Amino acid sequence: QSSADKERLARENHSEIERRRRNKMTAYITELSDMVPTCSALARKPDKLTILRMAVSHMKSLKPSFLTDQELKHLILEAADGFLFIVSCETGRVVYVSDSVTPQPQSEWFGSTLYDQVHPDDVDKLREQLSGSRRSFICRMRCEPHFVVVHCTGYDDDPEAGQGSKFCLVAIGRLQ
Amino acid sequence: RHRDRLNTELDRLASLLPFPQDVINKLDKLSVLRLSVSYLRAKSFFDVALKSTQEGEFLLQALVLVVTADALVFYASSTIQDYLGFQQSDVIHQSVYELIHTEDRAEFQRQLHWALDQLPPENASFMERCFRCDNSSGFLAMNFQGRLKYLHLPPQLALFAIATPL
DNA sequence: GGATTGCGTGAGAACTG
DNA sequence: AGTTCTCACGCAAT
Repeated sequence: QSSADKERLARENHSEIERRRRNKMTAYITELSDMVPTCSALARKPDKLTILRMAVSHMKSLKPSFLTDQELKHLILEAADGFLFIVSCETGRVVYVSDSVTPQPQSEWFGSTLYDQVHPDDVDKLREQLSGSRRSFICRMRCEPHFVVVHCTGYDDDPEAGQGSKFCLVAIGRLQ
Repeated sequence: RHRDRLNTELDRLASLLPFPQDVINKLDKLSVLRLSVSYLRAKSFFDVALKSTQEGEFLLQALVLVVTADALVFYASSTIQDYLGFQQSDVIHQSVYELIHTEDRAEFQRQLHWALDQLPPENASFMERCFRCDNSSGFLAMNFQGRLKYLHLPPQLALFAIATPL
């Protein structure tokens, strides 16, 4: 009964599936001790236990998402250089001014509308896409400065969205 | 008794983890240590050193997929749990092939070694076979267009990309 | 009554039909 | 019946 039921799949097969459990944590422990700068400078032995006891320090020093908006913002801005812009339904006046608008300060986005920051050739490709719950279109925004084609696209069982007054388009922009 | 002095530390880091309380403690012992390492590196996403002498989450729904050089993930979109049938913490740190097709694993491997400093090809774009949650067919061919970076044993090549459907 | 990483197996949840 | 796992106290090693 212990031929292949306890020796080949009871110990061997298990030993292969329960030994790595102790090598991955030590790996992570060694993989986590390095990140902690206050644990590597120890007399030839970062203690594999204090690697976590003091690790709570940085775990303490540093709810929605473990990353911060400025991170994701800089993250997406680093992803494909995407800035967030929120204009009105038809008014054309931009509501939000994105802090990663490095495709050009708020001089043109504060008063002038989006139509002012694009090329007039968008006479139709910039109004039809305005008011499919989500719009996909590649308008011609300018700010040499006229060739930064920006491809924009924006908008379980949930009806509305408890948030500020946002009946308009909120999309991104990436050099495509 | 020292073999129990750890859980007193784990319940801390588990509670010291940026995730909702609804399913916070659903993390296994290796899940916390896995997520415990996938967050501190975020601390140094950009700058946690100094040697050299909000509500902005509207873009995630209007769509961010991070990748490393050792064939594992660094950060999964905070909205990659609705367009895809899984959660962020479940694979926020595990290898990418665990969610990529078989014959297609060689494609992602070549986008880093044979590719690589803002020059050809700093920003790549291609299709591939991705996994699916089931009301699904088990794979989706997203369009991964990444922008290579130098995220900070010297630094290695990172990947700041955003994948979308086909 | 005393402590270090690390090696087994089994009580039992929890994903298996 | 079924299964993989996570989690548990116990053991020979420093």
